[PDB]
Amino acid sequence: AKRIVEPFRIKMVEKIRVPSREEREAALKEAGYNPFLLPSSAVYIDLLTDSGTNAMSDHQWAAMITGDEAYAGSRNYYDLKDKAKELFNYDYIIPAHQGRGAENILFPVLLKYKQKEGKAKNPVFISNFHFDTTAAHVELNGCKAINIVTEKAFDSETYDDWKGDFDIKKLKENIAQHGADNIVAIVSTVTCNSAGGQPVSMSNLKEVYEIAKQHGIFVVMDSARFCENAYFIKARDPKYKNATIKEVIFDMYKYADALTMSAKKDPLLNIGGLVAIRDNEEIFTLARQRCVPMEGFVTYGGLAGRDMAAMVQGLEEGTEEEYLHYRIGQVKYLGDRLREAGIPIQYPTGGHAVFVDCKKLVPQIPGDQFPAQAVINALYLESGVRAVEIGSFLLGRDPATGEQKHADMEFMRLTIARRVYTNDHMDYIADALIGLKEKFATLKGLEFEYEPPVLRHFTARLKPIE
Amino acid sequence: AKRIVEPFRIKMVEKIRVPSREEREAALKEAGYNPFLLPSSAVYIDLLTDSGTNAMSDHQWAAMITGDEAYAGSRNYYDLKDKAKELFNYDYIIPAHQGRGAENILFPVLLKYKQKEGKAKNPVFISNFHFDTTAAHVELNGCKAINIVTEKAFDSETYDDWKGDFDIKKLKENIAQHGADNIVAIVSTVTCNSAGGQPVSMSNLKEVYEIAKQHGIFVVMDSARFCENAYFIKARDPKYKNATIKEVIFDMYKYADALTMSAKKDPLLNIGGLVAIRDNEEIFTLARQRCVPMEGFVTYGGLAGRDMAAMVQGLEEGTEEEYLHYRIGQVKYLGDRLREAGIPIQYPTGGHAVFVDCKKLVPQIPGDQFPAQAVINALYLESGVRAVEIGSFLLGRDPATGEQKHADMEFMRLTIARRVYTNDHMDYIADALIGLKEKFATLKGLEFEYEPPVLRHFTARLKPIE
Amino acid sequence: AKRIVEPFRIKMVEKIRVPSREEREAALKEAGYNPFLLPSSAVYIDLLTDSGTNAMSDHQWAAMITGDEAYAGSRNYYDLKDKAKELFNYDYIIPAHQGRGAENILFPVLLKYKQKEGKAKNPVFISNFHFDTTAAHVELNGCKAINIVTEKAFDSETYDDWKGDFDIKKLKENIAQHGADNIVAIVSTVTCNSAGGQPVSMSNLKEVYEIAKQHGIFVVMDSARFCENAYFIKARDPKYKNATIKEVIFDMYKYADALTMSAKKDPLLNIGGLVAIRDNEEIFTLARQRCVPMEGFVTYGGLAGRDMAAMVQGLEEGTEEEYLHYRIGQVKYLGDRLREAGIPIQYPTGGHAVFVDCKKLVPQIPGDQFPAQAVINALYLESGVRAVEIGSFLLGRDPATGEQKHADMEFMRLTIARRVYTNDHMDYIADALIGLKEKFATLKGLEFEYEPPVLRHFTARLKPIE
Amino acid sequence: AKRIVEPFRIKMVEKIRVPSREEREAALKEAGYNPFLLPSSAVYIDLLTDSGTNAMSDHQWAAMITGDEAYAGSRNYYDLKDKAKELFNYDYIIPAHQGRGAENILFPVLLKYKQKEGKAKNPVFISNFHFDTTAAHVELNGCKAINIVTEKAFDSETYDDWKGDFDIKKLKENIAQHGADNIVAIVSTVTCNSAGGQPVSMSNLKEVYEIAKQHGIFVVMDSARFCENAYFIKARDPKYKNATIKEVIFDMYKYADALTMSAKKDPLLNIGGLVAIRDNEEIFTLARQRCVPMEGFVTYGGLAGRDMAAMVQGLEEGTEEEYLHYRIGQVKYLGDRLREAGIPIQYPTGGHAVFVDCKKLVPQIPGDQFPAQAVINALYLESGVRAVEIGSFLLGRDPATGEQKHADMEFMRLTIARRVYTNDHMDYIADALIGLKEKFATLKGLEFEYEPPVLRHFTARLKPIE
Ligand SMILES: CC1=C(O)/C(=C\N=C(/C[C@@]2(O)C(=O)Nc3ccccc32)C(=O)O)C(COP(=O)(O)O)=CN1
Ligand SMILES: CC1=C(O)/C(=C\N=C(/C[C@@]2(O)C(=O)Nc3ccccc32)C(=O)O)C(COP(=O)(O)O)=CN1
Ligand SMILES: CC1=C(O)/C(=C\N=C(/C[C@@]2(O)C(=O)Nc3ccccc32)C(=O)O)C(COP(=O)(O)O)=CN1
Ligand SMILES: CC1=C(O)/C(=C\N=C(/C[C@@]2(O)C(=O)Nc3ccccc32)C(=O)O)C(COP(=O)(O)O)=CN1
Ligand SMILES: [K+]
Ligand SMILES: [K+]
Ligand SMILES: [K+]
Ligand SMILES: [K+]
Repeated sequence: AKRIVEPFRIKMVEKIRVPSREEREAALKEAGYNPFLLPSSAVYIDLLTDSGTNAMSDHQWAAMITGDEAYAGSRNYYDLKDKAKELFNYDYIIPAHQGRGAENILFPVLLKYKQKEGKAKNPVFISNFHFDTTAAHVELNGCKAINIVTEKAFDSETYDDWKGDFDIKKLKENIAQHGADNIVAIVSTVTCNSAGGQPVSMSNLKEVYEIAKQHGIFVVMDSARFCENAYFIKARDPKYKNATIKEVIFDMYKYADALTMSAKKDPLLNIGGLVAIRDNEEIFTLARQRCVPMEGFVTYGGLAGRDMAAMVQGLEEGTEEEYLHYRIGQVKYLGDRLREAGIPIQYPTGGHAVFVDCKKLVPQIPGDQFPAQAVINALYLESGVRAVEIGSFLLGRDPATGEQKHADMEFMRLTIARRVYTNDHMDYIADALIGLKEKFATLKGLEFEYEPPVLRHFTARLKPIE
Repeated sequence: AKRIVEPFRIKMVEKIRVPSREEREAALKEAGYNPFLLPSSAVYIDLLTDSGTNAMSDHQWAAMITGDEAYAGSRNYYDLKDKAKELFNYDYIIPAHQGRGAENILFPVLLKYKQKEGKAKNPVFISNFHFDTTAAHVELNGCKAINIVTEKAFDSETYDDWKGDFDIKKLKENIAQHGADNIVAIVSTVTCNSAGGQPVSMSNLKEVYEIAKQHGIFVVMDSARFCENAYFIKARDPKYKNATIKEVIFDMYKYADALTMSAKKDPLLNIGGLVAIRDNEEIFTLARQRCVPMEGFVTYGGLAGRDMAAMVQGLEEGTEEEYLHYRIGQVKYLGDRLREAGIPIQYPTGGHAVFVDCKKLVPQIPGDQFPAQAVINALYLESGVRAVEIGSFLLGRDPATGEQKHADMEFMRLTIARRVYTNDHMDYIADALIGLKEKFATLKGLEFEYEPPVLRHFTARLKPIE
Repeated sequence: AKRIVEPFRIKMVEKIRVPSREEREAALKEAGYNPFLLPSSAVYIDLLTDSGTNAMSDHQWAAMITGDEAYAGSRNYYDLKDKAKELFNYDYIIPAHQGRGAENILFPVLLKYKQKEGKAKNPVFISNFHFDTTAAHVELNGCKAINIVTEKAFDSETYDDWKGDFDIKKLKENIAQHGADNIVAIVSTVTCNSAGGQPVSMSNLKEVYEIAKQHGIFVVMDSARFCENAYFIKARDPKYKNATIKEVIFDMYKYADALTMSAKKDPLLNIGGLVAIRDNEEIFTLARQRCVPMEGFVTYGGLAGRDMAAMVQGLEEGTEEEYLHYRIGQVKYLGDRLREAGIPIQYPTGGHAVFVDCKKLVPQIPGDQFPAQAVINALYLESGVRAVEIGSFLLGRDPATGEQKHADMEFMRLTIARRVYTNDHMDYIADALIGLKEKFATLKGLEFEYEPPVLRHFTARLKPIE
Repeated sequence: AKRIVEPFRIKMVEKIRVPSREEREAALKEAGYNPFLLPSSAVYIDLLTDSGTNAMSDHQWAAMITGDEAYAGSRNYYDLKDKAKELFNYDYIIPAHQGRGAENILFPVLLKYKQKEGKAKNPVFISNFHFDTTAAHVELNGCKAINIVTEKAFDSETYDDWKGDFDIKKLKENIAQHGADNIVAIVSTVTCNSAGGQPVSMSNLKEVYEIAKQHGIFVVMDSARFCENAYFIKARDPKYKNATIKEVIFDMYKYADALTMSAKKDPLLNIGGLVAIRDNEEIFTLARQRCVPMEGFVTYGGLAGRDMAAMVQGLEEGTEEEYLHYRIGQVKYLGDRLREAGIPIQYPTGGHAVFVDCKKLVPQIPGDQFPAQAVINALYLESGVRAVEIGSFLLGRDPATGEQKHADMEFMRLTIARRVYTNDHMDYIADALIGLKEKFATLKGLEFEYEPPVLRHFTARLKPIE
């Protein structure tokens, strides 16, 4: 395992503490064995998400201080519009308060646009993988969320350069089965969070856009982690070995028509989202009409002006190759430390997190009893580290069936916030999980005490099966 | 006209400038003669809204700096929960990214809950007045937005203590005509923004709640400007003459079952909203379930932790009577200067803005030609001051009939942000509008070039009728 | 009295509070009848000084948080160096923690340089007027501080354009009485703080520099309030009517060899000082060697990097004419309010304060009993406003005689911080002093209880004479 | 080598870059071969000092935002006075702008206080080791700075618990040779910066103070790194095995009569100093009288109010044992890395820096040619890391004879700012120095091209002896 040095130094700190063992068992029982319902004071190292937990730079905080809080026509809206034209070559922007606000603006608009000519009678969205809020909005509007990631992603131990690729054969077959008139949009998620933060090659993005253009289908790039995807393209595609990250990004977005971005990820923010549209003014105008009731006025979209200002600076900082090398290198370090102790992970590691394969760690727990969540409650009670489940729990139920959606992967996600923790924090995380090696076969399983009908893993209360 | 000194001193300033005459004219031509589409660099003193443009305290900024950005269980969430129990005596909270986000959480939940037993086939909301995003969410869910403000609000120059009161006769008549089973909720807006920021009395709120309780109708307090309402109750109600502001607030919220609040108004913020529920845990649970896909996890709701921290501090400062006396006194000063120079305004002034009655200022322009937007565009080209219209433009159209909603009031709103402008800024505003007295009769209305189907006045472009 | 509108708006506030009469009488008795020993919590509007109490912009705060805290070679040091070459055309800078730190760097070095040549056997400094720490440092190094302001500054109610001017006749007479070999340096104080913040004309600056260069006499421009001086030269000298503020400043500093600046005044800071030398690399090197033991390393000189960062931005903002017009106009507004009620002041008012002539207000109290302090303790006890004395109390004793220095002016200084208070605060201040007209003839002098031998007026405790 | 994890996480970052070898060589040549004259833009990792380069907490920044900037009686001044009563049991404080500002306040006052009644005719100060600026102020006031560190500090490789102790025998010898009447004060530097940041035992401080009280000698605690001293006492003295850090600090300061503190070190600040006095109100009053002309008014002392607020919070954080364990453990980690590779260091490592024994590393260079400054310049050209010399160069010359002061030590100080660099930065520094093994013997010393007479090493320009 190779440690990489920060291409920065620390300017401001916040204290963390280790709760006692007795505090963690009391708090986890009060939280219904769902770590989402734990207070942050009961958590030591928080690995629940990399969304909104990143450490900003001094330049970002300065941008916030001079941010323009005007209600209409803020100076930072025009800055954000210029930055999107620079990075993606897109001509239209609509800020949003975060990623699921961006999707709530754009996806209902695309569905109504597809219905203008009586089409979308049985509407579907096709993605390499819809993450949980993305699929939830697809389903909220009466559509089906179809995931066609390459089957290589389901083989954890088997290395592959692009475990986030669309299955091209499945794309053409889904287009054939449903019909181009039923596919409201194709959503390319970069990186593929559900596959393990695994990247999509430039050729896969290029071929998906060509097949979608052949059939007149709209393509949306889910751009939460597009810089980490761009970094992997430069690292693994020989064509881009000598290109800059901004050149990789600029070629990526030639293969989409619009983007929904959670700026709480690669732009290194605590809050923020973005819609951008390449050149379709009619879809832009319709998306603006929905932004107003749902998010806010079209030049702030539910964000304070200081946050747009921080987004303009974060969009720049998130593309710096030397930061990307350290960030993804750090995730790789935690992964190599866990692999060297024989703990199975999605190999190679992605950009933002290490995903532990809990199918292999605890095969006595059937997927419907959430094996990964068993390892999570175990890791927390042992160490004070809080992680999240990316498996049957998060996947929830089929809105049409009512039964469990089939899980091909049962991951425990060690999500790493950007510029927040050091490799010494990583050593605590790795050593903590490694210490449970003689206790995995003892882990039990979980059953619902209260289950929400949508996005159940966020607030469901669980009961141990013992 | 009585000037009231600031109960604070300035700690940080932000530069503003007067753009030239030819810059403003080109800008308004560029903005489709809609001030909303102007850039802030074309605006000198910005009176477009009191929402999100407030100036925070050093204590608020300090609270942001120690804000807890944790994804789940933020320390500042529990502070906000405690704060809402202190102010309102309400047991459950859900943060939202702003007011319309909070309405999107609760209003669809109340509609579904009311229909749980096959009832509410013709669902309606009843309010003294729904503001535009409030009525928009009522109508986006397929309900009718009924407004029954007191007739005394329609008599601008005639003083009345409570121009935001419900029409108790129209309330009982509407419960009879529609049936309690079709009334999803009664929404008490404090202060009544549409009537001119005019207050609702305690006994009016008390009687509406008791009427609703008799028929089992859920009551929501739209609480954007609830402190300004509490101040007026203390000033004008002899029952609360010797009571604290917080004692008045505690009583107000005995006459509701929940609130939706835009924290960008009286809590002195640049972003933020809040849902609070008194004691119905079932409504709270369903509202949580809708918060996750639309806004964020239930302990931040689309806000950074720093913004929840500011809200806890802002909720305290906004109740300070010394600040409230100065704030509402600054609004009263601006209106008195105009009223003394013969300019018709909603008398008495509201808490957050002076409302110039343009029907009596420009009688030549019919209501359907938006008489107040003529006065606003005239004021802007003259002084670099940008105002907003509250009349037929903002009312929009009846969604079922598709035609202009009848406007009883044609206001130009000079909206004053909290703790941002001095009384010398107020003198600049007043002198500008006074200098246009010889040109009012020459102004003409404006027709539509581009009209959105919902919330038109935000992005619509206008053609001045020559 | 004419109110001038702020060329900015408020971005952050700080709460102020009126202490009860009981709190003020107890506090002033506890403070030894010296308001300097009062706590800030016992003060309402603080008019003690305009030094270090100014409100910064959002740009200054933004500069601070990206400030470079490096011990040596901070990026902001070079920004500060370039700024002084832009503004003053000076080629060397040495930061200092504030004004008296800058004098301590340069004045002892000026004395040693003159002595290295066998001169300064009976050394003296000559100024239009040394302020108290300036005069104290000259005296601390064994020199006499001679003040030769124009006698027109002693006729307070008689208008004059340049009540800070040197007396060219006294300058020539002192050069002949002492000899150029005894004059260590001439210090030009702009604006002349002791004369009432009154300006020095360009031609007066030009004549003094030419007289000194004739005799090989080093000229230091004491520059705490150089921007306010530049404003008065543009306002009152026909040669500079169409010049910019920076063109006026650039000419001002052709008439000095160096400057000592308290940046806590016109550069709008809460801390900070500056030494800048025109082209004498020898004086620079000697001053660097004294900076190290007394202030810090030569590239920060007792300032954090963030404060040097705020100085680069504040230096620019301090020169802006629209700001200088409002600030100086606010001082005049307070003066005209007091004048219109018959209160005698140094007329015209200076750039940073209104100086109430207590020699004309309480003639029953002899100057040796500090009549201005009598008016001050009375104003504070009546209203919570804290002012400061500028007369025999501040003048102190002559080091040679040990007796009271002859005072030609007894002033109560109502010192106004920049961008902190509004004209409504000015109204409260004026109304408070006006309310004392009947009690002036009954006020009583003060006697020393404890008297420091240097700068007594800061920490001395006084007894009201019975 | 044992890595200790941070008891905090990163909240804000500042970018750092590695300059090209081309830039570095030009930068050092431009800087007269003195790294002090390097711009920070030519430095990668800056180990020049731990003074004022630390990283503050979010609580410290929040304290700055609400700092009270009042000129007299700032709320933060009283919080500081209370904090010093809490920590040290001292009744009087005077804030100072940094460490040498505190020395300039107190050392002249101690000299004049001792010279009452015509004694102290040959004044001396005695310390375990006066640091450079401390000895400079002793000598600037015409005194001798006698340094009597224990002989065990001169054996770098041989471990000792208390290498900063006073040589008690030499203290008694110097009291007899000079007489108790000529000793102005004994200065107890904790930790002993010159000995390598090495601690002073509690029994050493006790016996020094008791000996001083027998002779009526005043004792000043130089307190820049007093928390790091307090940690070592608890780590190494069995009597304080179960004591809190605050109990150790409270005991340490029973053995002084006053302190001079550079709050730029253990209080975790970027600027700030402090004088505190146990109970001598006469010294307090005399020291205040000097504070006013030299630093500023007594309640701020050349600091902004925000900086006093940060000091109140830093004085608490700097005592936290869990932070001290990490901080000193990190310095120890860098030392072990060097020691394991054969690099001679002062063993054991002290609190704030690794001191490399260059008397053993480059034996071919004599002390007159500054061997450590050749290793420093070589390390900078090799890697971009900037360190500082603590040997013959910093030692300077004897004021009485004018020749090089005899140096027992030739240290290259790798100085570690607090909470700024991760252990992966420590690895970079380590490998960079280890890679210079085959070049040490090849280096040669330096000679003066420009030498200042006071504190020469800050601004001297050197020439490499070829
Ligand atoms: C690819 C994509 C996302 O990964 C994505 C957000 N992912 C998150 C944040 C999140 O709350 C979530 O949504 N699900 C989930 C599951 C477990 C923990 C935390 C979370 C994440 O931690 O992986 C969004 C939504 O953006 P948004 O949060 O700004 O509204 C859209 N697209
Ligand atoms: C009583 C109530 C509100 O007054 C209210 C908001 N009022 C606003 C903000 C607003 O954008 C708007 O909505 N319409 C409108 C019309 C003209 C200018 C600006 C605006 C206002 O300035 O008048 C909300 C929604 O809150 P939200 O903005 O945080 O989402 C809910 N209830
Ligand atoms: C022309 C000039 C100055 O006016 C000046 C400072 N003036 C001050 C600040 C001051 O503390 C003071 O010194 N005396 C005094 C008397 C009453 C109240 C407050 C004060 C002021 O309020 O007028 C300096 C010193 O600079 P410094 O404060 O940064 O050290 C040098 N030159
Ligand atoms: C024990 C003690 C100190 O160590 C101490 C300061 N030490 C510093 C800062 C310093 O500039 C220095 O003075 N010499 C020196 C030598 C090399 C690099 C940097 C420096 C340090 O990095 O070691 C002070 C003075 O305090 P001050 O800096 O706030 O004025 C007093 N006592
Ligand atoms: K967050
Ligand atoms: K805003
Ligand atoms: K200050
Ligand atoms: K610093």
